[PDB]
Amino acid sequence: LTREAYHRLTPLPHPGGRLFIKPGARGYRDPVHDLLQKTVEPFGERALDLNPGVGWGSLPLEGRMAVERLETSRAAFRCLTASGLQARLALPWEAAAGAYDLVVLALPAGRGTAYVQASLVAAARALRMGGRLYLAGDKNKGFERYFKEARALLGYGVVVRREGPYRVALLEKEKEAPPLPSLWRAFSARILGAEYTFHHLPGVFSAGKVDPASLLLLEALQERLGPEGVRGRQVLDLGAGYGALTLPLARMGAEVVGVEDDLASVLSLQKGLEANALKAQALHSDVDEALTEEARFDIIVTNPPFHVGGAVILDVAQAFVNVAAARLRPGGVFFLVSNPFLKYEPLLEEKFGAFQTLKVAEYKVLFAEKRG
Ligand SMILES: C[S@@+](CC[C@H](N)C(=O)[O-])C[C@H]1O[C@@H](n2cnc3c(N)ncnc32)[C@H](O)[C@@H]1O
Repeated sequence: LTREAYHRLTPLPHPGGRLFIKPGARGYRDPVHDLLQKTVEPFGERALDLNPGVGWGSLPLEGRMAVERLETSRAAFRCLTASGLQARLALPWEAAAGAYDLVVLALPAGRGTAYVQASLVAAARALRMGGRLYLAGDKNKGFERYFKEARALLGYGVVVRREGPYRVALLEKEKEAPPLPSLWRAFSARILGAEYTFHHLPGVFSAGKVDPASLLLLEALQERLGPEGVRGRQVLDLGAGYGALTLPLARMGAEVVGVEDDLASVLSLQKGLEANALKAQALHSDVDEALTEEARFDIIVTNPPFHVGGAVILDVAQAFVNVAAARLRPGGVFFLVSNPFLKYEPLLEEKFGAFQTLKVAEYKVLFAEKRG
């Protein structure tokens, strides 16, 4: 994929309408959301979708009742917006208590247990007494555990649809919901001789510790540019997360712009910056979507998303590289770290013309310079 291709929103047909989708946006051709779309039906007047994606799972409700959609992914939010579907940039747990009759929730299993449980409690709290919840999942990805946990929270609940390993359950709130568990976490770490206290919400990458790959990148960057090498320089951190790379670079004096697609991660970065008396731009953005057309940088760094145990570079990761090459000023430098299995070398060679390997250990740190 090219740049325009990655950022393009494409409308796909369905009976009675169209729905916009794009690379990097979850929700389409997803068995769980698909089963939901075949199962959900109206109940009451106010519905809430706590894991919208492109909005296919709860689409049957559109036009038949009021539907609120709390979306955390910017890529997905762009699609919902283009589709004309009511949606808010919001975390699942920001949902108003007891203000809904129906909640639709495709289990966000990929985000981890904490995120899932926060979403389950948010659903229980969002519903009025007697409210209904459609919970969908994969038996191979925790459905049974979470369904049982949802029953414990609400009371009544039974499976109402099955397809292969995919399931949809319907539950009713018969008991008062518990308060929201504390969701903020914080941990201290020493990076390149300095101390930092990172703060993060559920679902962030590498929760509770600085990822070894991120550390490797920073060590390689300092070795190549020096401890003052980024002072006063404009830096773009692709997929900033809670700031493993962002905070140290800001502390080193760089003018950093972090772009992150996940809202929970964006808020984590913002709290971290504040807590460490550091300043940087923490943008909620689908890759470089939030930037001006003219924005350019002196240094770009990234620890791109990846599939555990996979050997294929993800669409978003490829876009990170393409954007890096396009956003760097001539003479500017790009640092990328990844597991040994990913074939980034030919990609960098193609996009930059040449590249270098700065480190080869548990992870490999690749480097490239922008040619004018
Ligand atoms: C492997 S993590 C690393 C995060 C952080 N830089 C670190 O080193 O700990 C990759 C980051 O890319 C973010 N991401 C995924 N898709 C994205 C997208 N389309 N645009 C921007 N960021 C994205 C993920 O949410 C995650 O925060």
